[PDB]
Amino acid sequence: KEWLPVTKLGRLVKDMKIKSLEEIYLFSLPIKESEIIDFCLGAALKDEVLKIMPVQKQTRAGQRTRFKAFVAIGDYNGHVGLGLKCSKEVATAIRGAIILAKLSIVPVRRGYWGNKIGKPHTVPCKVTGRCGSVLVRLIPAPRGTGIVSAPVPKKLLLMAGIDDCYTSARGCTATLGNFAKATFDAISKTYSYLTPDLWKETVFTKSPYQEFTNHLMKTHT
Amino acid sequence: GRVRTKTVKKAARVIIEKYYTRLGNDFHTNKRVCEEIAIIPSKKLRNKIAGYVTHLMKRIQRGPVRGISIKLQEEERERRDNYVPEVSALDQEIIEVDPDTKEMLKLLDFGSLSNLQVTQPTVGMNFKTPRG
Amino acid sequence: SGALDVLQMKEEDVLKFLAAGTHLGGTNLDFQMEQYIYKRKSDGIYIINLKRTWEKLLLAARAIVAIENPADVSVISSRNTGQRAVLKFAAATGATPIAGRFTPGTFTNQIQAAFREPRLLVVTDPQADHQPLMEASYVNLPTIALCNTDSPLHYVDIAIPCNNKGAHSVGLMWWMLAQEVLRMRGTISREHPWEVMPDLYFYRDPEEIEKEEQAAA
Amino acid sequence: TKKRRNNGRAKKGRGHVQPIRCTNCACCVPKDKAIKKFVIRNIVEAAAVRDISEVSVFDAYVLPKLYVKLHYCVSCAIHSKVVRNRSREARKDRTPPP
Amino acid sequence: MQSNAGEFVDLYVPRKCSASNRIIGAKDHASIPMNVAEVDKVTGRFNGQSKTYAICGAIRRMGESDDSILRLAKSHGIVSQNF
Amino acid sequence: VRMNVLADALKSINNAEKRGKRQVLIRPCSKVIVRFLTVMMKHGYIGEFEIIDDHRAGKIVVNLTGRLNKCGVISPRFDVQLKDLEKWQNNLLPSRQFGFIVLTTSAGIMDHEEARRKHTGGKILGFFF
Amino acid sequence: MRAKWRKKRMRRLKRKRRKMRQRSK
Amino acid sequence: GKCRGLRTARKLRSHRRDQKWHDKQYKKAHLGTALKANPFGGASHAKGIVLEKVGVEAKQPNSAIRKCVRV
RNA sequence: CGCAAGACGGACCAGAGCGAAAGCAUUUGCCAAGAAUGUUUUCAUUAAUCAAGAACGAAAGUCGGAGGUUCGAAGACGAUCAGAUACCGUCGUAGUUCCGACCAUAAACGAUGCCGACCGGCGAUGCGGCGGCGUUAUUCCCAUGACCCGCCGGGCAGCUUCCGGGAAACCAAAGUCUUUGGGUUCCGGGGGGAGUAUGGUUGCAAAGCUGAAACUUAAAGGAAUUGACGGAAGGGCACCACC
Repeated sequence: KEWLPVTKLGRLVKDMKIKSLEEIYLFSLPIKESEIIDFCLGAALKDEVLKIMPVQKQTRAGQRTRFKAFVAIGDYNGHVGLGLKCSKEVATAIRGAIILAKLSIVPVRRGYWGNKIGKPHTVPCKVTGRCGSVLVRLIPAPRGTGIVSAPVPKKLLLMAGIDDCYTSARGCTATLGNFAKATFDAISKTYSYLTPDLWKETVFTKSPYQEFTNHLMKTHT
Repeated sequence: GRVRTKTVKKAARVIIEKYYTRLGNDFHTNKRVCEEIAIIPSKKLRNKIAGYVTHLMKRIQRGPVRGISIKLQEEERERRDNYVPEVSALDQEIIEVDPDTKEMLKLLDFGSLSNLQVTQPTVGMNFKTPRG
Repeated sequence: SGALDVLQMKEEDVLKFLAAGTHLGGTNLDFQMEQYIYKRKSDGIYIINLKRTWEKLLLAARAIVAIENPADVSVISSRNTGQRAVLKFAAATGATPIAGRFTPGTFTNQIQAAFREPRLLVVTDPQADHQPLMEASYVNLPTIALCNTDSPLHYVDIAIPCNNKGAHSVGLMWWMLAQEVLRMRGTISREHPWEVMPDLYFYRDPEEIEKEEQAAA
Repeated sequence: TKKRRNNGRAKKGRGHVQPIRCTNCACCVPKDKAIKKFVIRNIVEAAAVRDISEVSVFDAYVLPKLYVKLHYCVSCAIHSKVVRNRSREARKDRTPPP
Repeated sequence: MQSNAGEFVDLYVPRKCSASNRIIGAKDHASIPMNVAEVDKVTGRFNGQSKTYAICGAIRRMGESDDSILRLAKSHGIVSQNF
Repeated sequence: VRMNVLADALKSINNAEKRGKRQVLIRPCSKVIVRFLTVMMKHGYIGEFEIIDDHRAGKIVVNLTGRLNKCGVISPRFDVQLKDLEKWQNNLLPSRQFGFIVLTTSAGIMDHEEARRKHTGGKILGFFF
Repeated sequence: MRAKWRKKRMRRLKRKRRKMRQRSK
Repeated sequence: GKCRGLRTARKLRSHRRDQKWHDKQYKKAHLGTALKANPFGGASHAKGIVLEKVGVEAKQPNSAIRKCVRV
């Protein structure tokens, strides 16, 4: 139950000294410890397995049937991840995919349809995201519209915290691998889209590695 | 037939890493070292370990071995920390300077120095290895 | 670095550059490296512009001094010509060396024991050290490179145009780079030229080690 | 699928080329297409250059060579092991092997 | 980023490339806020203050990160104007 | 051949954004291009430009920022009413927050939010967001 | 069946239909 | 579309009108050949006379007698 | 050794050129044509793409005349085989060759319409131009050629790469695409039925162009992957392999 961390970032996350993962996302640091997301988004974070997909390689004599598990993750205001783990038993594939969802969680940017009143409820602009042939357009909807989409990206957008949203998917959407990553690529490009609101310059604040280097030289070997 | 397996060669590269001070050239002395400084559950495998130990130990009497990193190879880095030559190869008073390298220094502050020899260009400009 | 006569191209350093052959570059030119070369000679040698060689090494020497822990500068060479030079620069500056055999996945794999996580890299050649430049693209690692006239600027952030092919023009460009970084921390004053001789930073040919004993018998 | 970037041949801006009759077969292979060997060779291989020089009239008379250009089709180059099935990467190598 | 009260609402304002003006993605791991030292006018030493640049992932793998540093440092007066 | 001079000149400065050129050159100069770029400049998606006179069609070097996501052209020039201006801006632009369809009106070349103010429809030029 | 000979067997078969329409015309 | 000219309405309309015949379900409901050879002639139900009861053999792996009626 | 014939134009010969494509290779003469480059010439929008309409269009095939060396559908025979009316061998008809009319099709392929713009690098080559030490021939100097260092324009290509794209293979185009619009022509809509039936039209004919339906069927198909197999190429090993 300890998690004695390995990476340089994971050390400060144990110390209760880096108090936001928005400070991690600002400097584009690779989260490669499972318990960084388990730390911040601990008690809110909901896991749902999209599909168990039994893959086969034809070998010398008989098939080896491995099990691919697509885990959608996210607290219901800002953060989402889509992890895939292929394993020989399903209960380790389900277990391993929940970890791989967390390492690759993003914050969703959320903006407004027309009037700018209250909290944001929708996608800030129109964003496309794709892998394979599956193209998933996200479209900003007015308040109380709901996620007007397939069951699957709704499961990732109900986890994103985006309440109201339109979609226009195009491709072999039957394949849940390409379809879940397309809609995930879309909600990752929400914060990587330069709106005219964000022309105001980046003030370069200090990196979590730059400041507490004096801590990094006294706490461990 | 006699090719040392990884369970022989890894006991060979950890015993020398830790207990280099205790070992020697003689097999029968460091056959007996391996009893005190290791728990080897076989009579035979101990000799397999202690055999290739003495092979590697005769190599560390010479120079650097690949998969070993000890306190004495640290001392070589400390010994080779302190090499001192005679006044340098870079402090000559005849230094070969091309007219085109005389031209670029003339656009710098250091146009004409005390200790350079300017040359004439190598006409007959053939510098490409032909095709085929 | 600019319009400070304290950090201006010194007179005793140009006479090192001409003897070492740092100006005396390669036979082919990379399109990314046109800005750092004055003129192409006859017999195909690109004359590397020795101010713009100097100027780039100052900004490189700045970014090393802007690291508060002087140990998480990962200083890497794979080829013999700068295996010693990096291992001495690591002692001088206090930086971390990997001199020969850069294991792929050192910066990227956690469970590997050789998992150092640096803050700035210094590269002897972007091709010889192609591998450190790509593991610098997975974890946020800026890059100093000892660039050549033909060597590429793929994943390098502060290029230093030098003759890193030549034997005595690698250590001479580790000498400028070891000195400059040490002065700005407040160790070496610009009063006295540095105690360390620039000939320490040279990889010695084992042919010329079995020769030096015979020569100096 | 398109296995080669060229069409296993050496026309790029022609439209048409003259056909060659193969040496092993009499196949009609395009000239640029055909596998070609300019075979330069001594009249004897190794064991007979000893004795034919011994019973020669002239003192150290160098013997004539045999300059013939062979044209193999794809089927008769791979059967006689002139060319060979390289790996999907190593096909690209247009380097004549030493 | 305001609401209709004027209060800042979005959960983080991401960084932006100093060279190309393109905002760095939350997982663009080839993007790096390189810190350049500051020198005392006549002492010739690290002041303790720095010059901080962001160059996004696409520029490093384009091979233009060091042309941009050479141009940006010139505007901050680090590299000599003449050069 | 070159049949839409405004189409080439906006594609030429769209490729420079996606690549990351600090400034961009466009070969022929319609007044429509300058009138397009002034609407881009007053909204401030691009920096200042200077036209380059040769006794021909003019050349223009536009100083780019990295603000412009896409610079579009709608060929053919669809004649648009005020009722239909909503349909054009609700599919062609990203949101109801930012992005500007500039379309030529009898009150001169101007953006869509101003065409709602001035109360004048006209022929669609292109867009930028 | 090769698509070249399938064609050839349609060409003979059509030839036989012009042959047998002429018996009525 | 391909041709986008502002005065290309009759081509863009007429090209679709021709290429819509290449749609299978259009040509089933716009040539009267299907409506001719529809055994009901466009009815949802039809009354007929049972003249023989015929047991139809089920097709692929399903081996069974499908008890049909000729009407 | 001579001779007569009709073909063909090796090696030189290339990821070289030209031509709209098909195609095009002995010497010279002749007759028109053409791009690229050069241009401080001239006209001043004359242009792009194109239903209909047309020119050309490998091979085979058709008609007539001439010619028939080689090769060689059909065909004769000898083998091979259970059979071979096939491959293999020797012959040989049409043809292959030319002249004048026909035919209009090819995996006629880069399986990639044409015109335009923009977006990386790299080393070559082909044609013209421009400029630069020196080497070389005309020696008795200039200017030309040959090389040698580059540059520009145009062309055929090549390598490279997180340009980006795409199902991928691959592609500086197949890129500039849900951030969806430069112009324009043809064209496809699950597999079959079927390029069939039918009607027109073309042709001496063979056949071309246009061209459905009833019905039938739950898949056919693309790129890639793992295996099994090969009368594919290797690299091993073993007295249940040989030597």
